[PDB]
Amino acid sequence: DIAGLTPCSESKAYAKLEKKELKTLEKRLKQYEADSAPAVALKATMERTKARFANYAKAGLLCGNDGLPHLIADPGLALKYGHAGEVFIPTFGFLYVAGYIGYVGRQYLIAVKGEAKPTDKEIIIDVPLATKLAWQGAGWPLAAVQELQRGTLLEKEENITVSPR
Amino acid sequence: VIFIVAGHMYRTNFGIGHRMQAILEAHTPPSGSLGAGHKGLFDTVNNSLHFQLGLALASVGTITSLVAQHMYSLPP
Amino acid sequence: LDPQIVISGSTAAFLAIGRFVFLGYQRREANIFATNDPAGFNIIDVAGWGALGHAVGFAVLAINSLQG
Amino acid sequence: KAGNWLPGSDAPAWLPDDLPGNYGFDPLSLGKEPASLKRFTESEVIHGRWAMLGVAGSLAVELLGYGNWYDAPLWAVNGGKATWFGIEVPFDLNALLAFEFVAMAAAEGQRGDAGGVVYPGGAFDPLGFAKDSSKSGELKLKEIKNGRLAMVAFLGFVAQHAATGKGPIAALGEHLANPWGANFATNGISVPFF
Amino acid sequence: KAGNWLPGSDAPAWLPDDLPGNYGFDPLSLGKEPASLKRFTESEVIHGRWAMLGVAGSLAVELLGYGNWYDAPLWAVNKATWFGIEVPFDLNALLAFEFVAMAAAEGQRGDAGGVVYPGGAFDPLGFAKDSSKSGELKLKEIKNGRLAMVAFLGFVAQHAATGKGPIAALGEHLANPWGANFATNGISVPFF
Amino acid sequence: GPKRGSLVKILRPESYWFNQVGKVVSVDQSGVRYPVVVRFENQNYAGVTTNNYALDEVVAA
Amino acid sequence: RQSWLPGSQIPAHLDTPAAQALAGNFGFDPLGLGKDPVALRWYQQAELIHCRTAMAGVAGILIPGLLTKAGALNVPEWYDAGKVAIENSFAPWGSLLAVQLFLCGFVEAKRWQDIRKPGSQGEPGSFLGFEASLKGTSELGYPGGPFDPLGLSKEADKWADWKLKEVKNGRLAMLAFLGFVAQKYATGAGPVDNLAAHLKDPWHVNYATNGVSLPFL
Amino acid sequence: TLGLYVHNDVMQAFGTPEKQILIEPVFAQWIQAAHGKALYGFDFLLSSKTSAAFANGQSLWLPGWLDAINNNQNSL
Ligand code: CLA
Ligand code: CLA
Ligand code: CLA
Ligand code: CLA
Ligand code: CLA
Ligand code: CLA
Ligand SMILES: CC1=C[C@H](O)CC(C)(C)[C@H]1/C=C/C(C)=C/C=C/C(C)=C/C=C/C=C(C)/C=C/C=C(C)/C=C/C1=C(C)C[C@H](O)CC1(C)C
Ligand SMILES: CC1=C[C@H](O)CC(C)(C)[C@H]1/C=C/C(C)=C/C=C/C(C)=C/C=C/C=C(C)/C=C/C=C(C)/C=C/C1=C(C)C[C@H](O)CC1(C)C
Ligand SMILES: CC1=C[C@H](O)CC(C)(C)[C@H]1/C=C/C(C)=C/C=C/C(C)=C/C=C/C=C(C)/C=C/C=C(C)/C=C/C1=C(C)C[C@H](O)CC1(C)C
Ligand SMILES: CC1=C(/C=C/C(C)=C/C=C/C(C)=C/C=C/C=C(C)/C=C/C=C(C)/C=C/C2=C(C)CCCC2(C)C)C(C)(C)CCC1
Repeated sequence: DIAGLTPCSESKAYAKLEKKELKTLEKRLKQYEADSAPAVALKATMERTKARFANYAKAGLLCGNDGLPHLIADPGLALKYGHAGEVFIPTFGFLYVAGYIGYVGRQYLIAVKGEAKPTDKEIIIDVPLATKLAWQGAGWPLAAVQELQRGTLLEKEENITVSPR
Repeated sequence: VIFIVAGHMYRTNFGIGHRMQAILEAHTPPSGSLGAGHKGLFDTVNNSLHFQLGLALASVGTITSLVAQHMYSLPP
Repeated sequence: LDPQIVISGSTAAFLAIGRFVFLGYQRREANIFATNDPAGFNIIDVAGWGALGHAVGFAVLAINSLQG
Repeated sequence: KAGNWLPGSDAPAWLPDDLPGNYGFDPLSLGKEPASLKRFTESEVIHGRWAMLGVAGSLAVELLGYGNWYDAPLWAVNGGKATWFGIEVPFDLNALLAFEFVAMAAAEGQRGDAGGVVYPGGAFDPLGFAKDSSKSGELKLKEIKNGRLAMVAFLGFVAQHAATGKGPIAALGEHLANPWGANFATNGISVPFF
Repeated sequence: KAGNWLPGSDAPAWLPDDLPGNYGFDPLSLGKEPASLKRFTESEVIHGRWAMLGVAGSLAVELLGYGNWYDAPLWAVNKATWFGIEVPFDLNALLAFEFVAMAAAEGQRGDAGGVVYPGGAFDPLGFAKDSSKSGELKLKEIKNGRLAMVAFLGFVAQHAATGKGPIAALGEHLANPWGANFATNGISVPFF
Repeated sequence: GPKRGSLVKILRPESYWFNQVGKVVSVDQSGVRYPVVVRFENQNYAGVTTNNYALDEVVAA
Repeated sequence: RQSWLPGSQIPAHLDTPAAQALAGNFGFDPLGLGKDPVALRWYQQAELIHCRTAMAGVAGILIPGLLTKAGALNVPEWYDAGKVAIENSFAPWGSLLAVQLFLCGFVEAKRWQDIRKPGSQGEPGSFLGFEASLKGTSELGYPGGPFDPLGLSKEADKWADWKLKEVKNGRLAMLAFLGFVAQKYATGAGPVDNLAAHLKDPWHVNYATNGVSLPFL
Repeated sequence: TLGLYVHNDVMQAFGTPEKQILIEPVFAQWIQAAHGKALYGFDFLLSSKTSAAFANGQSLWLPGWLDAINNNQNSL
């Protein structure tokens, strides 16, 4: 497929690694009783192992010459060959939650600078104001591009600089 | 052949040739995106030796990386 | 092939094209010592434009010699 | 002012209204500085005239039956002789490159020795269509509009041959044969996901 | 004022009474501004005249027995004919002559500023040299042109529905009126 | 110069509060070279919140 | 006044004379997205466009989907209608999408420049004769002229009622289309089939039983 | 980079190498296919036989470069 990588459902070293991990787990299993708690724990481990290999072969992952899932990081190649759920959807999910955190922190800072004790609100957190901004920060990309388009996202050159600027 | 052609570029005592300060004064773009451009840099490269040694060491270090990268893969 | 025709023609073409249409531009951009040519086309101008002429002529001869 | 490229928007204050072709189109603000603007007026008129000659040449090659504009220099690669209206031309690529370099160097150098001459007149205007000084601006506006159309048409020639691989008259024949099954979206090149 | 498109309604204040075909019909208020309304008077008269000529052409083609207006350009997709006599041309040459002739005539018409009624060489018989019955003839002209525009759009929709010419479908309506109309069609009313 | 309590802006480039806003405490009316006393809400690297400035080093902005 | 929660405080930006007179104002901005009035103007426009195209789309779902359970109009499902339509059509879907992108881009850019300047598309010379009827009607988002043929916008005493009926039917059609999408993924049948299944056994066929919407039960 | 290495170390420690984040270097492999390497299957500009650069360089310098770039026993 991409870069000479076989799919994991077609790869043989993938099945070999699955069989090898099941073999290690059953070699650890065969020295206990039938209905004992280590036996139940190792059977749950084997169940999760089989379910994980079935889920990785189900999702269309690409395996290499060693039988391990490889990820594709190019928007067009992954959207073309159906690999968008491994980098592209995760990178926009991360940018949503990271900009969430940053926008809530920025709104807390601008909310506490307008008082007689900004540092005292920085040490001891105003919990109702923090929860209010935490719930209101779900529309952070819209509010971010609106603050970008008004010129209120940036401070002007009233910033602190050195004598050679 | 390319270096012997390139070594006939600048103006010595023969009338023809490029004048380096004129080249530096020319390359200043409109809209002031580089400010004054490369104006006044001829008297800061020629008068300073640490600027020249910095340029020389930047070039020679990148060329030494180039020597290593091209001699492991294309062994002469 | 005809080496003399190609070299002499390229040299004549570059010397004429530097004598007539690129002389005034080269004088404006530059602003041994004296010849009696009426446009100041001295020995070093002859050397530069003939060097370009020989270079382009031998380039044409080499590309023709490869037949490509 | 010739018109407005986008109705309702303001025209930029650096584009004078007397200038031919002034639709107010400058989103990237490239012509804000006057010396750059003067050079761009020169370059737009020159690019437009060369593109009119190029599009007229490509059309006259393919309509009269001598291949397309892409197959025209292919005699110089293979073993072949040049032609013009069917009549053979007894020259080789080195000789033609020499003639073109000397002649175009002379003409371009004489044009470049002049300062800012875009509309020269005189020997370049023998029939005297611009000897009125009041009807000249309408002809200049016609010239810049046919030139913009010719530049867009020549870039369309290049992109159509880079995508489909045929002549423009043959592409027009395919678009008249099946307009819905033969266009830039039935291509596999211009839009990768169609 | 030529009449009233809807009785009880009011006349729009931007339509003057010294203008042919002024039934007061402007629901969308398209010609409220005078330059727009001048251009639309020009366009209405030109569309009406071309539609009169086109409807008379389609009627003459089908009544004189040479196919209909739809069968006429079929030779070029496949030999031209006129009055049953062949015409020795192809669509490239016909398109060239038509483009040159229409470009010249249209350009001479567009050189004039707002001339809807030229007269002169276009009017050899001198009907409008009196300025009393001329407005009545203009009103007759705009009503006949509106009727011909409606007739040609009826021809296009009627052939897109049935697949037949106007005179043949007129004969079908005269033969079986309650079994050949826009509703036994199965297209104009999508149910039943 | 500027009055007591007014907000000024510092143009001394080798200061900690250059291009920043403080509050005038007093202006000495003698022939002192740096009469404008400006306090700042934040301290410098030496823990000081007060500096003396000249007239052309403060702008009431 | 009327609110989405009786008892919650109305935000201060939706309680202004410029916001109270818009259409369908109920003080509903818990994320505070409309605090900037330029942003609230832009979001009014986006809401009107989503309302109108959502109503037109959901009508295209329902009325062919209701009449196909009656006698006439053998119409496929909306998640299958594009494939059957492109089998019956004359063009491939990429060419048709390119044509609709140019045709929608022209119209949408007209509306774009009318948002950016209200008195914008009434430039003389810019259009052949449609330039004088492409202005607004003093309230942006509500154009006149060739839009609104029947002249119902002319009467002033019905006008807030027409606006508020439009915004309520539009918000409700947006919920209808999002329900079409979610119902399509969870069940795999059509929305009229979902309505027939909820009417046949309401207390057993719903989203607590589909096994998708809340999988902890 | 440290998070991906620590993640893969935790996957190797816990006995499950199939969970570890292995991002494929498709951009430098795209460059290698652009230089004539027939292992990644992109087939463009020097790796496709129907390319203009492939056909123009074919008579003179490409048959040595291709033989040396498709060998996996050198560092090229
Ligand atoms: C971080 C830099 C980067 C790099 C090195 C690549 C590299 C690549 N891209 Mg990707 N891409 C990227 C980021 C990048 N991408 C981003 C940010 C986007 C969103 C805009 C995309 C969206 C995208 C699409 C839709 C496509 C690619 C494709 C490709 C491959 C060939 C592209 C080419 O030949 O043009 C030279 C490379 C560049 C100019 C680098 C920038 C890439 C731009 C954004 C897209 C170029 C697409 C190209 C014009 C289409 C080629 C069609 C192909 C059949 C020949 C190449 C592996 C194509 C592919 O899938 O090939 C198999 C393809 O169709 N990319
Ligand atoms: C390349 C030749 C060229 C040059 C030098 C100019 C120069 C000018 N144009 Mg003209 N224009 C051109 C081509 C050119 N134009 C074409 C082909 C069209 C039709 C699309 C127009 C349509 C046009 C209008 C409607 C107007 C102008 C105007 C102007 C003037 C001011 C704008 C400016 O400063 O941009 C300078 C232009 C350039 C620097 C061109 C280079 C652009 C960049 C560097 C690269 C662009 C690459 C291109 C997008 C690639 C397409 C790839 C394709 C596959 C999609 C200036 C004299 C305004 C005017 O007042 O007329 C006199 C004006 O109203 N132009
Ligand atoms: C100069 C105007 C012009 C005209 C008349 C044509 C005509 C054509 N093009 Mg070409 N093309 C053009 C410019 C033009 N193109 C430009 C600027 C590009 C680079 C982006 C291309 C790149 C291109 C490709 C890749 C392909 C075509 C193809 C075609 C044919 C099918 C229609 C189509 O899908 O076009 C594509 C449409 C556009 C690129 C947009 C056109 C918008 C223009 C540039 C703006 C000006 C138009 C003006 C407002 C109205 C038309 C005036 C004209 C009738 C005189 C048709 C004969 C296809 C073909 O080969 O058919 C078999 C095809 O695959 N064209
Ligand atoms: C063909 C184009 C055309 C044009 C440009 C005009 C223009 C005009 N008409 Mg005329 N009209 C026409 C055809 C046209 N008409 C036809 C075919 C009829 C018979 C149905 C009429 C019946 C009529 C009456 C009774 C009156 C006018 C009047 C006018 C004038 C003022 C109205 C106005 O400002 O709107 C400008 C007009 C347009 C912009 C027309 C463009 C077409 C629009 C944009 C789309 C229409 C599509 C159409 C409804 C499709 C029908 C399909 C069918 C299956 C339903 C203006 C000069 C009034 C007048 O004062 O006479 C001079 C008047 O009282 N018209
Ligand atoms: C100009 C006037 C006019 C006349 C005399 C006719 C006559 C006819 N039409 Mg046509 N048609 C017209 C306009 C006209 N049409 C228009 C404007 C359209 C587009 C909406 C059509 C679209 C159409 C279709 C799809 C079909 C016909 C068919 C027919 C034929 C059957 C009767 C019928 O069902 O009519 C059609 C009924 C209407 C169009 C509704 C009536 C509205 C009219 C236009 C109002 C004006 C009429 C006027 C008050 C009285 C007649 C004036 C006349 C004497 C000058 C009949 C010969 C059918 C056929 O082919 O039969 C075999 C058929 O299937 N017509
Ligand atoms: C637009 C209004 C609307 C209506 C009338 C329906 C109706 C239905 N839904 Mg659908 N649905 C909707 C929107 C709607 N849904 C939305 C927005 C979603 C995404 C959250 C879904 C996701 C969904 C799933 C996953 C399933 C259904 C199912 C059903 C059916 C069983 C009842 C049920 O459990 O609903 C679920 C109810 C909701 C998800 C909440 C409704 C949201 C609205 C806005 C609440 C307000 C309603 C209002 C106060 C009163 C109703 C208005 C009505 C009179 C028009 C019933 C036919 C089930 C089915 O297919 O049965 C065969 C089923 O499994 N719906
Ligand atoms: C204005 C502006 C402004 C703002 O600010 C920004 C922007 C937008 C960016 C801008 C824009 C721009 C543009 C669009 C451009 C384009 C251009 C072009 C197209 C050119 C061409 C141009 C073109 C041209 C010259 C051309 C020419 C041509 C020629 C000679 C040809 C020739 C030929 C022929 C005959 C044929 C044969 O067989 C071959 C050949 C050899 C091939
Ligand atoms: C007035 C108004 C106003 C308000 O305000 C609003 C509203 C209401 C919108 C408006 C209305 C409008 C309308 C109704 C319109 C319509 C039109 C038409 C119908 C046209 C046609 C029109 C039509 C036309 C011209 C036509 C023409 C035709 C022709 C030439 C034909 C030709 C032909 C022939 C011979 C035959 C052959 O084989 C072919 C052909 C080639 C085919
Ligand atoms: C207000 C607010 C505010 C605060 O601050 C916060 C919050 C709460 C967040 C917010 C909320 C929001 C929301 C809820 C939103 C939603 C929206 C939607 C749902 C839309 C839809 C929307 C929807 C839409 C457009 C839709 C449309 C549709 C359509 C066209 C359809 C079409 C079609 C048809 C016919 C059929 C065929 O076969 C296919 C198709 C093609 C498919
Ligand atoms: C006096 C006179 C005259 C005559 C003139 C003449 C005849 C001139 C000539 C001149 C000449 C005749 C010159 C020449 C020059 C040349 C040169 C200066 C050369 C150089 C060369 C080179 C530099 C080369 C190099 C190389 C080599 C060595 C190797 C290979 C590579 C190459 C090619 C690079 C006349 C009649 C007009 C008029 C009267 C006056």
